[PDB]
Amino acid sequence: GSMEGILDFSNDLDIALLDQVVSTFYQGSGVQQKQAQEILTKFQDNPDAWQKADQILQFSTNPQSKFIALSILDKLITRKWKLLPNDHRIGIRNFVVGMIISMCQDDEVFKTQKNLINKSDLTLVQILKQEWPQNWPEFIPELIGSSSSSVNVCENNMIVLKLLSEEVFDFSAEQMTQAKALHLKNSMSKEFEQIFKLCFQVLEQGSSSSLIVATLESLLRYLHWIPYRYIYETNILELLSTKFMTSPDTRAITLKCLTEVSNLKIPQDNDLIKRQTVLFFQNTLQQIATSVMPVTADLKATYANANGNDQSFLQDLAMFLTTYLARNRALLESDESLRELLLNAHQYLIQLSKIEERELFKTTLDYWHNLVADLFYEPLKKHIYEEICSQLRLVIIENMVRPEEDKESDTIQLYKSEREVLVYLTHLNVIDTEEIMISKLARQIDGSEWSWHNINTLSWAIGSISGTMSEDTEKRFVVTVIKDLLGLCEQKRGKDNKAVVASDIMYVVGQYPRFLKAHWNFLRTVILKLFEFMHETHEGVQDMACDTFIKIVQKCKYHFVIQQPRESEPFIQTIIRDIQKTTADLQPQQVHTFYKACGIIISEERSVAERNRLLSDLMQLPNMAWDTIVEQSTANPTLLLDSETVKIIANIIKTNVAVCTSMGADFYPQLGHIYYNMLQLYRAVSSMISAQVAAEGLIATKTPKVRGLRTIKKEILKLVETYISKARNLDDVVKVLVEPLLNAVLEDYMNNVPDARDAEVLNCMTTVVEKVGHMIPQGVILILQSVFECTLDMINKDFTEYPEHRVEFYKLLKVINEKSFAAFLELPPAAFKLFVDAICWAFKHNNRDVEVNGLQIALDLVKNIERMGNVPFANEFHKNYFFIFVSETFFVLTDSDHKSGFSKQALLLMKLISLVYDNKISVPLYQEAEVPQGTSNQVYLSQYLANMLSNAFPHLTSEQIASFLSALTKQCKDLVVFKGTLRDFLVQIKEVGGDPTDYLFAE
Amino acid sequence: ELDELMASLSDFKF
Amino acid sequence: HFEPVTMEEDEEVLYKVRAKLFRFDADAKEWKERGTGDCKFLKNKKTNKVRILMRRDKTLKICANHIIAPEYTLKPNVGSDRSWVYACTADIAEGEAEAFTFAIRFGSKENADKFKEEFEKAQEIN
Amino acid sequence: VQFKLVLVGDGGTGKTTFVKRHLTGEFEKKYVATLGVEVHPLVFHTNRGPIKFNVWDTAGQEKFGGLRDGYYIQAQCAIIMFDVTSRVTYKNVPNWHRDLVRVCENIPIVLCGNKVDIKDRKVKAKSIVFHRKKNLQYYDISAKSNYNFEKPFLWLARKLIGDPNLEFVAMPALAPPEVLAAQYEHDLEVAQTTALPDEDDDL
Ligand SMILES: Nc1nc2c(ncn2[C@@H]2O[C@H](COP(=O)(O)OP(=O)(O)NP(=O)(O)O)[C@@H](O)[C@H]2O)c(=O)[nH]1
Ligand SMILES: [Mg+2]
Repeated sequence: GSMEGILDFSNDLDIALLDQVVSTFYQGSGVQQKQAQEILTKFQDNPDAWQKADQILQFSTNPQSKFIALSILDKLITRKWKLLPNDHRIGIRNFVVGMIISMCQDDEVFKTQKNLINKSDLTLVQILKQEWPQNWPEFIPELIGSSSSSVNVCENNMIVLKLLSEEVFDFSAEQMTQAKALHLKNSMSKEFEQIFKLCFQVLEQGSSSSLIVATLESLLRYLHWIPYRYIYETNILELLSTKFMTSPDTRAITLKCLTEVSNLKIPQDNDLIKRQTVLFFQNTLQQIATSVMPVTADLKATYANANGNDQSFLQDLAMFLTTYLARNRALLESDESLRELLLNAHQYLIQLSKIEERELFKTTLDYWHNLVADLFYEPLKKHIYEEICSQLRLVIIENMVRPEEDKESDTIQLYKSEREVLVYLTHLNVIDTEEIMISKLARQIDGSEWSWHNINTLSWAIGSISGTMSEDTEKRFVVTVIKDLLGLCEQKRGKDNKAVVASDIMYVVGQYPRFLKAHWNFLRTVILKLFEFMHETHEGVQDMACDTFIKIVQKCKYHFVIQQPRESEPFIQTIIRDIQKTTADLQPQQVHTFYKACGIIISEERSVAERNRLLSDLMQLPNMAWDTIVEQSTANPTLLLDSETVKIIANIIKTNVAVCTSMGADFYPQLGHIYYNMLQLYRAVSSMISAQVAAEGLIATKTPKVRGLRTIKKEILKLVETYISKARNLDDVVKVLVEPLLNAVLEDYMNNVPDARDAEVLNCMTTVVEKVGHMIPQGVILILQSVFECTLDMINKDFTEYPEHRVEFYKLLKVINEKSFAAFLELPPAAFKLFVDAICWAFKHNNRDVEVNGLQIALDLVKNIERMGNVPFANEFHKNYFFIFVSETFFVLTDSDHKSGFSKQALLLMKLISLVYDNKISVPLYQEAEVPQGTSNQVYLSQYLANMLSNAFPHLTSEQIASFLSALTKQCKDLVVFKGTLRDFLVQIKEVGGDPTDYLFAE
Repeated sequence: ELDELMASLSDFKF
Repeated sequence: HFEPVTMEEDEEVLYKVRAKLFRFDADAKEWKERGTGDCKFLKNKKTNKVRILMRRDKTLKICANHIIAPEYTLKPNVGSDRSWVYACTADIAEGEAEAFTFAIRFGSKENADKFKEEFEKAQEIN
Repeated sequence: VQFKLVLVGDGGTGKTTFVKRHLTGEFEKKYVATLGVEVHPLVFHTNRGPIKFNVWDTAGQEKFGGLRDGYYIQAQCAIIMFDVTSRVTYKNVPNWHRDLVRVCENIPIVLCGNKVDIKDRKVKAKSIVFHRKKNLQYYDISAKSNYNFEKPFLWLARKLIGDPNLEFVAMPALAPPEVLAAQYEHDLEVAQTTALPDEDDDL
């Protein structure tokens, strides 16, 4: 196209052609825009574009074109500054300084091109980081001088200083070496006395509102780091908390400054400091009440209307009040003359807490937790806040959110925080809480506040405070609540209303197990009702009954396993007798929840014979269905293509998993009933999957038929995994379970095509190794032989295919490396080398699941080799793989695509380096040829790394590399400092000419 | 009174 | 006496079901989601002609809008017992009439079967 | 009635996937790194009429950053994205915010923690507080499950139009037209034998 002409630097740059490209990009659309976009990026990435920037800035009339010219300059200043001839450095400085002066002097330009001026100021600040103060000692005095000659230049100097403070104190940890950050911090500290002078004069003497705002913006930055004396030994707090709170232009920034002041480092001895801290709070609250809104104002309504900047102001006010009062409210609690201020501040917070804004509510709720926790533990404090706490009780009760039981993890977190505060508030005044809740409930029977939302929020609140009342008070409170909830349906007809109320009733009952355990007759009536509900097909009822059933059982199980006074048998027997009836109308996953609940009860029976008898009775139905279809499936293997038979099988095994989940080690007798026929079924299903894949192709793995068959395999593996992870008799695991299992699963996995291998096999094997790996060394060897090479070949052509196999593969290798390292020693050398390859391959993943295990395997392997002492396998390991691990770890450390693993990469690297500098490696890491005899591995390591880094980072000086390695080596016992030195190196490789003395920062 | 609650709960039905 | 202070209205709902709709990208050889929401068969009150109209949850944007033409045929998909595949010649969800190979998946095999019924009922209607 | 929106955040966080979901309804499973920026019109229908977002979907990977903050000039709103399964992407939120507001000093901004559908959540709800002092709206979102996926645009539309009561409404549905038997039978054959994705989803 025509636009691509600016990309030809052999001709003079046509400024008008540049502005056409720029306008097409910023103002056009579609292909025009997308094409100019690719041209511009191609333009600004030309490493000679910076030479054409003074042209743009002198002669262009398009401020975007200039902005782009400054970005091109910024890239040069940040990376290649020190490489330029010094003439260009002084030159670039001059026409940035001059371009800024000219833009400030033209009041038309100054008011209408704020983006370009802010970009130019930032560009200047990049020069300052390179040049100041060592090569620019008069920048600050001359900045103070020029400020007096023009409001515009003075305003812009506040912007420059704001940005400089940000770059030096707020964003330097990442982007500078430790030494260079300290140099700039100290340099700013040295000259701040006169920076402050200027800033204080501007504030006291009024002037342009735009100038005042810009000065307060910079002050906000200074407060992050300046000494407290500049804040308390001047008049500035008075100005902030009075003058600048009255004007809406300065109010937002001033409030943020005062929030930071409420965090300064401040001595707690000085009574005059204490009085100044009280005073600026008194002034601020006074200005709010007279200039913004009174304490009575309806902030919920104001926030919802969202006029102008009200919402941001109310957010900022919440942050100010919460920040200040968490640090300083004790300053207000003893002086009777400050009581009104303390309670007015909290009344504002009460009003802020009624706003409908989730994140703001979380901010105020955090503060309430801070308050009520202190009132709960600190003597003589709670009575001060009685009226505040009473209002807070209503606020929290009315804004309670859904607990887990009645998916959204933000809501689960918020409920827990609300519960904590309300529990504290109930301990502080249990009578007030009960009365608020009772009366809220009356107005649910009124109909005056009745609604699905309002009865749920109240039931959750009522449930949330379980444990705060005495048993006797709780007794009549619970009774009263259920009564009122039951009577509620006598007016709310319809099944939708009847469902809400039911769910709330069972939610409240489920939250008060102490009550249920003392009143058996009542607990039984509850359970029998839940069973009734399990035949109710209205949406959500059945799922409600089941979740309530297992929740009550977890808390009250002992009362189902004993025989109760006036009963003929333990109630668990009654449940089991009618289980077919009770569950006849549930879906399979609800049936499984039911069986799991029964297993919870059964495990409370500690007489072995009774527990096993209950267990055999519970499994009667699935065991009969199981026996039936093992007879049929074995006599006619085709039946397993009948989907209905496949689903019955899957549900039987899922039932065994559910019961095994709650019974764990006690499940063993039931496992023994099905074990050998279950693995036979595993073999049969496996053959059918293979036959289908042979007859239909890989697409077979997507059909419902095969997915049904693989569900059986996965559930069998999950059952075995569930039991073994909880077994207490590991001799039986080893002697009875492991051998039939490995014979059933390992060869099938190895000899299936990749798309038909189940990653769950790897997960199951991981659990086997975890629990009994130490007892089955030949079994571990067999696992590796069957899954290692064939799985590796699935996952070593890219980082995306077979994601689950990837994850489980490295979990398996990790556990084997922990529990049975001997198995890797038996690998033939070519296989041990693939193992090393597989570890490094894990390093290079961006997926945390793989990367973390990869770095941990590497670390554990080194420790395993080290333990072996001076023997030949350890010697050959270092000869073969020490420098592979060092260099592979360095690669991911320095390539900028594996930032998330920095800490574990650093740990691994420090361990590797420390081996050599403790002479823990007994043989030379070098060849006979390449180095004189006698050379220490220390000398050779530093030499290998110097050469490695020189070729990998050719723009580093030899001195940089040598200084970095000398420091890194000296620091290989101090991980914190070691890491700091690695960070410094990562900074320096991004630029040219880094200072090698930076690596002496630690000393 | 807990006897009252039980009777009322037993009768609560769809 | 005190003085005091969608273009579906002309149609009827025969069938409504929750479903997920897919568009086959022939060039890229893969299915691509087009929307999840309520799928409705709407009967014009004047013409008695029936159309499918489907909107996305929340944004309510239209992801299907076309007549249940009598020539269309619902076919199964190799990977699902709860979906139907069928060719569509004029859909106007995103603008000018365009043709698609659609797939629609439901929460259960029985929802899919009933949809097939209503689909063929409505086919006769037209 | 159109507004420039810039979308920024670390590479891999799902910026392009989130937009594509809104543009076509598709969920793209592959990570193809954006190069520089992709501009996409995006229209929503509201009770105050249609609103058009010109979405500037920028690159998060530094080596593909292109013009970087040059893309922010004259934006009228923005979304900052991170990934709740990757802590580093939350640690970099202040860096993206810094670069963003230096160009756009007073625009409504939404902070989005994406991928909340993944069980192994690494950036816990209680650790997400950066938005408080910066007056950003925050939402947990998932472009995969569509959790809250409309909230960033609903909130921005209310801020940009100045109506706290603005709502998304149903776009009008014109009557569709009533209207090579072997060319479509070839496309149909391939379509039947290409398995539908995510066959375990509830839909
Ligand atoms: N589980 C899950 N994955 C998601 C979600 N959103 C996006 N992804 C996936 O994350 C990966 C990266 O998506 P992408 O949109 O390209 O990220 P990006 O922010 O545009 N990267 P870049 O800045 O380089 O262009 C993709 O594989 C995508 O499918 C999500 O909400 N949940
Ligand atoms: Mg992208």
